[PDB]
Amino acid sequence: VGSLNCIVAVSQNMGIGKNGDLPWPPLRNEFRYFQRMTTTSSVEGKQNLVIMGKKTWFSIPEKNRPLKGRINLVLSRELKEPPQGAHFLSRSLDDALKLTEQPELANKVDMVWIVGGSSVYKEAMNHPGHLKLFVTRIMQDFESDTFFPEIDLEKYKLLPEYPGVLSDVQEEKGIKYKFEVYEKND
Ligand SMILES: NC(=O)C1=CN([C@@H]2O[C@H](COP(=O)(O)OP(=O)(O)OC[C@H]3O[C@@H](n4cnc5c(N)ncnc54)[C@H](OP(=O)(O)O)[C@@H]3O)[C@@H](O)[C@H]2O)C=CC1
Ligand SMILES: *[C][C@@]1(*)=C(*)(*)(*)(S[C@]2(*)=[C][C]=C(F)C(F)=C2(*)(*)F*)[S@@](*)(*)C2(*)(*)(*)=C1(*)(*)[C@](*)([N])=N(*)C(*)(*)([N]*)=[N@@]2(*)*
Repeated sequence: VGSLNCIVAVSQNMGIGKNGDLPWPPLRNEFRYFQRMTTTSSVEGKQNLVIMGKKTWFSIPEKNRPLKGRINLVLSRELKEPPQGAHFLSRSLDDALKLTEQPELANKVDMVWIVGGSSVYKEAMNHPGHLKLFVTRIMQDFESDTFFPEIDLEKYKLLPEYPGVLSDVQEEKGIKYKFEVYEKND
């Protein structure tokens, strides 16, 4: 198993969700970027694992579930089996990560991507180790009910560039946004 990474899109006021959807109208090229970065392996014959919470799973349009070409694992302590379409179910972040180190998965998984929501991100971000955050900055305020945890800039360094990631400002439907990558190692 290779890298651990978080990926999120976040408004200026730290917003990630509202009423079970995103705070902003759909940005196709943002979703396209998410799909590309999560799906692309850097190895041959291995797949990336995506780890998400239960509400994140059900916020994905059913036609896009499971996220194709990735191993989809959902976190929940209430569910007793993976949701229709999902692959694995785990009861904690330690267990999903322990689970990747099984003979079954260990030589099948390249990257592991945590794709939301707030509690999964907070635990990973505050756990010692090598972790990168792929953060799309949505360059305005949007009314939100679910937020991204604080990024401690003393530990996470914004990288000045990264392969396969545009640095420049983008715009779709009158909303400007920008792709960033952060890295810690502690
Ligand atoms: N802008 C973006 O990049 C993103 C946006 N979103 C949006 O954000 C909001 C969804 O986020 P949020 O409410 O934070 O929900 P989550 O996706 O984190 O789901 C929360 C549920 O997941 C289960 N859960 C979460 N963490 C764990 C864990 N570590 N171990 C076991 N179970 C866990 C619990 O379910 P149970 O109670 O069954 O134990 C909890 O009630 C939605 O609006 C969504 O559309 C989601 C991802 C990214
Ligand atoms: C979690 C998420 C988004 S929600 C979402 C993802 C995939 C999909 F096919 C959908 F239909 C959908 F609504 S969009 C997004 C993210 C994350 N975690 N990161 C980024 N950059 N973008």
